[PDB]
Amino acid sequence: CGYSDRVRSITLGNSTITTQECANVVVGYGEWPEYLSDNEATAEDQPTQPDVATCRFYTLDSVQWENGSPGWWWKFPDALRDMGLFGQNMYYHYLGRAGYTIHVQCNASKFHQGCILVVCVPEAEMGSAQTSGVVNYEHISKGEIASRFTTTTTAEDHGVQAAVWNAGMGVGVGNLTIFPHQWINLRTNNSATIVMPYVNSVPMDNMYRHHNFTLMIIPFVPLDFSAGASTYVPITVTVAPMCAEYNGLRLAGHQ
Amino acid sequence: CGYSDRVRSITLGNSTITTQECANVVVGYGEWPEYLSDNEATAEDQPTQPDVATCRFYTLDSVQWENGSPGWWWKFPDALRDMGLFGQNMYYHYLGRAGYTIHVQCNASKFHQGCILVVCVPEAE
Amino acid sequence: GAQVSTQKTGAHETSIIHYTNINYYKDAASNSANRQDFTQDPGKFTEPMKDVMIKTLPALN
Amino acid sequence: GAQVSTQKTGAHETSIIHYTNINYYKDAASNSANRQDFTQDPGKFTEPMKDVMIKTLPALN
Amino acid sequence: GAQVSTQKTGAHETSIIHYTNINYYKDAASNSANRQDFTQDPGKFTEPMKDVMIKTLPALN
Amino acid sequence: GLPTMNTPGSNQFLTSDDFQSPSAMPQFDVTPEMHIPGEVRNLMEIAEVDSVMPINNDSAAKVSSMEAYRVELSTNTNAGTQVFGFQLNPGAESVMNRTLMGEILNYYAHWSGSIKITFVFCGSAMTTGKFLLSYAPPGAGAPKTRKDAMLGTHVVWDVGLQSSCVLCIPWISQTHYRFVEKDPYTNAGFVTCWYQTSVVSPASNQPKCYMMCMVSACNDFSVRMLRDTKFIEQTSFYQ
Amino acid sequence: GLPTMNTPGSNQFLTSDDFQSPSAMPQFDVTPEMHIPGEVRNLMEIAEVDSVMPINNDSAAKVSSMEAYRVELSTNTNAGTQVFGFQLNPGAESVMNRTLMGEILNYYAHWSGSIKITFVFCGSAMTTGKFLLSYAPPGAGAPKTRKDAMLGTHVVWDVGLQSSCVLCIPWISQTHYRFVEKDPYTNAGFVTCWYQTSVVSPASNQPKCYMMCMVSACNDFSVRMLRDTKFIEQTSFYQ
Amino acid sequence: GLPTMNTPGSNQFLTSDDFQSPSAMPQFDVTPEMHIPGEVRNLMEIAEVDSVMPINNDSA
Amino acid sequence: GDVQNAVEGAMVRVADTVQTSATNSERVPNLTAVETGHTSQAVPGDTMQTRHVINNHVRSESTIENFLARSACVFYLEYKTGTKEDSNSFNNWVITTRRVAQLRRKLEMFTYLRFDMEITVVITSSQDQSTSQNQNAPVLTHQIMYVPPGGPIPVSVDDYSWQTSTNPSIFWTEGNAPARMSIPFISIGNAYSNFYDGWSHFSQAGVYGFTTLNNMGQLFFRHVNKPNPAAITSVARIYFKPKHVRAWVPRPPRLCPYINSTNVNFEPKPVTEVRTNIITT
Amino acid sequence: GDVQNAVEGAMVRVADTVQTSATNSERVPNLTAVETGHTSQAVPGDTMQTRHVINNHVRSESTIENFLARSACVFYLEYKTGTKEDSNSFNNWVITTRRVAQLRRKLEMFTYLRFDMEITVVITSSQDQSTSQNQNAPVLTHQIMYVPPGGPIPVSVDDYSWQTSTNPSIFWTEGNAPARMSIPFISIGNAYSNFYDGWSHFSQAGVYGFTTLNNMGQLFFRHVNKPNPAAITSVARIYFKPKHVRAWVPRPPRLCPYINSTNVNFEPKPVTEVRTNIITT
Ligand SMILES: CCCCCCCCCCCCCCCC(=O)O
Ligand SMILES: CCCCCCCCCCCCCCCC(=O)O
Repeated sequence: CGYSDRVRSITLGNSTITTQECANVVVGYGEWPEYLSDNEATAEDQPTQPDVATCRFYTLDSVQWENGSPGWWWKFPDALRDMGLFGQNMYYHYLGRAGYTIHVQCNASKFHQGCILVVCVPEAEMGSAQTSGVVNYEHISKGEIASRFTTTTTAEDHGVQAAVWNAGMGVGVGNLTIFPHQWINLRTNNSATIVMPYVNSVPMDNMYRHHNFTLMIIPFVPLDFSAGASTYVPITVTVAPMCAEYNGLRLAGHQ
Repeated sequence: CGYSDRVRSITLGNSTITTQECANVVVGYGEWPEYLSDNEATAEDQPTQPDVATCRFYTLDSVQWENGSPGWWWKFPDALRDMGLFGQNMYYHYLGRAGYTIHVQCNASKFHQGCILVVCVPEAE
Repeated sequence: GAQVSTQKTGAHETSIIHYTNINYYKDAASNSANRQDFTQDPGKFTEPMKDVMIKTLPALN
Repeated sequence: GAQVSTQKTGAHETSIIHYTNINYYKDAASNSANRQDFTQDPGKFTEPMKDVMIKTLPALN
Repeated sequence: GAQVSTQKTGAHETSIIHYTNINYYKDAASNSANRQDFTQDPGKFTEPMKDVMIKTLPALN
Repeated sequence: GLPTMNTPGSNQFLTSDDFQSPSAMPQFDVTPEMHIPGEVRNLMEIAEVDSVMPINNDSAAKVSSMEAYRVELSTNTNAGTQVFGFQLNPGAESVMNRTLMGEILNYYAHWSGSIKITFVFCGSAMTTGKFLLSYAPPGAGAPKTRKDAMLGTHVVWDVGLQSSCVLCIPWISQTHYRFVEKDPYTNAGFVTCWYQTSVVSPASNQPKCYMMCMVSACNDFSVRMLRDTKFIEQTSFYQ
Repeated sequence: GLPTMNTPGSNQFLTSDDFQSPSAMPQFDVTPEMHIPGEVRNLMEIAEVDSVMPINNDSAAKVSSMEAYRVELSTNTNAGTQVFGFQLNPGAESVMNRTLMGEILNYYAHWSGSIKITFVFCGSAMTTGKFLLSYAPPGAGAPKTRKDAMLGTHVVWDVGLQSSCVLCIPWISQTHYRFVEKDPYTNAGFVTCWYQTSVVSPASNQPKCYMMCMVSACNDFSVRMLRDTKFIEQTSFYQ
Repeated sequence: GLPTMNTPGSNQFLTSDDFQSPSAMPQFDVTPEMHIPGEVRNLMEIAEVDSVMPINNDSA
Repeated sequence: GDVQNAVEGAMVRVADTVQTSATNSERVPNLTAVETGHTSQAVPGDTMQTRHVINNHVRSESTIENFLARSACVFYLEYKTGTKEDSNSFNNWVITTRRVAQLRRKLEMFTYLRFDMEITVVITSSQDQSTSQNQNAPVLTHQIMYVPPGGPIPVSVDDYSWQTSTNPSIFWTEGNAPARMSIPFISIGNAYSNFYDGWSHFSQAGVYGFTTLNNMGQLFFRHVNKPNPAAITSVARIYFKPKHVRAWVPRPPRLCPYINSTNVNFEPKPVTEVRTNIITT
Repeated sequence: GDVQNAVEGAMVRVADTVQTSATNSERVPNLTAVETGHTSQAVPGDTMQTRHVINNHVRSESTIENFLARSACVFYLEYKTGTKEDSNSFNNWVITTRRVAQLRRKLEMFTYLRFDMEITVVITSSQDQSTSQNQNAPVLTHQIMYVPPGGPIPVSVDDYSWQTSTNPSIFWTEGNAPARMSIPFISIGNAYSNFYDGWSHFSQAGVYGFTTLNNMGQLFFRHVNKPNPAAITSVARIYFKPKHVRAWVPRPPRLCPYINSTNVNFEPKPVTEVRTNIITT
């Protein structure tokens, strides 16, 4: 052969990401996403399937990894609400269903060290900083801008409890690995690819109310390097919807 | 294939050494060690063979390589006289026979240089 | 229409004892707990890979 | 003289469990409620017509 | 699936009466005590010898 | 008619019983099943997944932070220096107590099986080193020198392109099951880690780096005697 | 003899049980059956029949009279004017609350199926008009203009010789069953009616006329979880 | 349903009885048997072994 | 096969250990790359010389069924024997499973859970002190009535509601074996959801969390008897047993204590207990 | 065959006596050498002329099963009806079989013993004297909870522990047939060990004796009812019956009285009772 297993090319729609350092690709729970069958249909109206127009790699915002930084999370599908025709279809349709290819990108030279956990947590319900309080929307998501974790227990009013070590939901962070995960350990690979299929208890759902899963990026070993060897290393999260289909068409709105 | 010839795993007894950089393995004079035959026996009494209990990797002391240092030697089987049940069997028995896997370990980064000869001299008077 | 099935029993030095069960109700909900079924499949969690990994070969090559 | 019949059970991903019933009394009145029988016929109420009406054709023509 | 077996009864002047047992539980532990089994073998205790000793011959000869 | 007598054990509610009982809604129509990816059907499937151990655990300060998980290695350390040590006894030893395997274990009083600790080196990509991973069976106390450790079951991990080497700790026990609870009668020996050579680095690079340790249950493992956990309690009903 | 033990659930009367029990008159001779036209054997047969909705419902005055049933249309009304609107949620929405379908529904906690609203124009025989019948799915509030309504599922009824056009409202729901009781989690969207053109009349004829709206359950419909109604009560035994 | 009456001897615990009774741990996994030399299965096997008599017995 | 057919079983046993010998091969079975998200499949025979062992151990108390199917106490409720003027003569409980700590923690290990349930209820009575506390009273019957969502609600101990023309009720006299019912599956979804991350309103507002989905009606409890010349207090302890369970998507166990039963709020706790040093015997 | 299959049996009978006649042979069947450690196999026909006799006697009450399988009292425990302020409102018992003299002596005749067990428990209540001892009270339910090794322990009559989410419990109302459970085999060894000669610590120290191996959890007992206006004392008598027994290595019966239940300590007693003379009619 002439193949290496460190090079991979994922082409989806009119968008191709290449990577020359990676370690395999994790297919969430062994199952590849696919369209709803006629044995699991509930809706009677004919679905639209926009295929190529709504499946393609949407590059979301990229935050800078620093030595002191504690971690970041984004909530899907909520994050994609301003991304092109995905956003539009989601805005004009009551019900939506789709899987997603999450591809986290980062890189560094040989004289850097540091290791990030990349994990897709389905159904992450989160606490509240004030334990008599109740969290509200704006502290759960900022859309496509990353929500930061904190390493200080105290937080504002309607703050979400986000002390790193309890993952913001009252479970020891070290056990998060039970959900589909990879690690970008700088020295080996430099990207993660998790193909997350649709997991929900009901066949399709409303894209605004429900948040299917949260992408958490937590640095377990801090970024470090010796003096004068670059100081800016961003982390870019690129995500592509797969097999997106929508039922129930009506006027645009939230309420 | 998926094999590389730079990775090697030697498992013997309850002891495994792995190495991810090596160049082959020299089998002394082309012959692999094995038990004494019944054509070359002289002793009449039944031998004991402790197998797994006395075959396994004994890590001896490690010296530091420095710029000025001139070299080191160890004498076998004499060196192994305090190593576990090998030592004990050797202490309670008049006659012994055994072959040996010698594995010298060292490492450095890319910005070091230096080259050591590793040689097993039989009968060095 | 009775059903016959084998009871849990340990190993023995170098067997089968049956019991009888009959359902008396019209709804499957009323049936006894299904405590015998030991099937499992770690696969989905322990190796959620796309490309098969052979144990003896290096993981990345 | 026992009677065997199938219990109500839902659908499954792409079965039959029986139960046994025996009557112990001499009067049919004493028997259990007949809860299984799902037959129906809307016809008598929904279309009490003399002339058949075809859905696709105009009602009056 | 019933099991039939013979009851303990004494001797008679110059027989067999059966009883029926059915298990109702899924664990062998729940079964009735095994009170019928009269097998024995004194051998291990009464003669733990290496060389066989014949009764009629002298013990040491 | 048919006669018939009661026996001891009539009219008593037993928690672990299993009997048929009448339905409360006759002929209810259950909602049809669908798929749903990812189905457990046996807790051992969970136990076989790798959790990360918080070995570093010396003081409250680091225990309420991410520090807990990263074991500090340093360059220019003499060979035969102990990196860490703790006695193996999952579900009663603090190190593995609250990991995935540990949490599952604490619902049972008996365990059996083999454990596999995967050591991953998360240092620099230009740094090198070799470590001796030792597991000493019990009955002689923990090793105190590299030589003592060497006599026990050990793997020498040479760090390289493959980041992680797994120490498979085999089951060697008199009995078929040990207690989950700490007991003097059954102990599981001592797992220790030692510098086989030293960590060497090039010119401009950080001197200190970190390793991390994963723990999971091997493919032969089992648990018996189901019981309540001690890690949760209340003093009144939640509201 | 035969022994035998009781289990939990002995000597307790359960309302929904089903057991055999001795007769009170042995060998009673039941009166022989005859025919009797019209036999229901399933409540859905009733639910499929068309009841008339009281849409007009603005004040007590008209609600205690025949006025309630007739929706007033008028000539010379600008196109794109809303005739009426209400959110769909049978058995908790006042409009369909006490109709045949509604009454049946209020004995159940879960419904599923498709509803069909038959609009009949009871105007003059010389008057004409076209109406847009819209059904908007939920998740964006009720439409506020003809344009908003147009984007939803709609039928344009042209009145003519055939008096009535039926708006079949299809089942589009996440779940297989909705609650009969009002709940924020499940909503069924908004049904609105609009003038597509206008009502035009000839010379000597009345300007104002009326339409009436029938409602019934389609051929796929079902109900689960039987429960008491809230539309009847007493404070003592009747005499 | 099926009717059925009690007889004298209902709801009384007899020491030497023998009935089935529910388990307290469903599907417990018993530890597998091994050998173990020397197995009695009947007390007479013990009685057949020679003990030594203390015939001399005249005083404390 | 079917998990409501309980006489159909299956059998499997724990894997054996095959004997191995010393090697000096070019294959590494204990080197792997954690980064992949792949758990190593090393077995003892790969790094030791092992003997041949046969295992007859069987995983059998770690099946989901066997694990969850034991009757847990979910709540107890108290009510006196009174009149219509009392407001403690009857009582009610909104059905939820989040009140107790123990059972809650068990359930929350799975995201989606589908099961049938056996509900058993132990009602215990006690004499209240009074001047006339040596008054004679005969046996007391108790009525447990299930009211499904959106049904009539009792406003007193005695009103029309208690007629129960289509509401399931149990009348249980004291000195009998505890009352027991089986309930089928009852969701409007395809599984019970122990976690819901989402809002009740499409405008991203209202109620956050699991509360939004749960809705299961209520149990109303009363005494059937007319009052005696002194009050008797009764306390009903409700037991739930999940049978025929199927579970999807495992989650990490809870670490922090619960605070509320309507949300997942917590205050951060230490990861694990401190130990003396990094080297410990 | 299998000792858990109780319908499978076997049959054997006691040996017959065959007729013999006078001899003047050269064979001695009644001379033997005790030194050998061999028990003589002499039968009556070897030293008398016997007639032919047929025996139909059968050893059938000296089978191990029949011998051990009768329900023995192992312990009784006492507890009053109280509040949380009382420290006698509940009670507990650490499971052991060494408390009673009779059953202990029976078991100790075999070194290793393997069996399943039927546990029956008879709870009896009595009215305590008080000023208000003619107070009325309804029937009392009792709860027996088994706590396996290393589980939560009650600190009061009322705390979370009693929820019993995976601990086996029996709720038993008075005036019913005694509560009964069957327990499988439960050791971590291959048989229960009635004697252990050895130490808990490898340095030849700590605990000497059987104590080291025994560890079986505890039974916690309480009243479920709220207190009445006077205390009621209850005493639970625990009965054990070993069924499906298999026994290995017979030992001499005990001679000296027991003193402790954690060790085999004794003080020496006379071998057998004195008699008047070496010749006695
Ligand atoms: C007297 C009749 C009583 C009928 C009682 C009906 C009780 C319904 C029980 C619903 C149990 C729901 C379990 C939810 C589990 C969860 O998601 O946490
Ligand atoms: C309410 C549930 C009660 C469950 C009780 C479990 C009791 C375990 C009994 C263990 C008996 C051990 C016999 C040991 C015999 C011996 O070696 O002396």
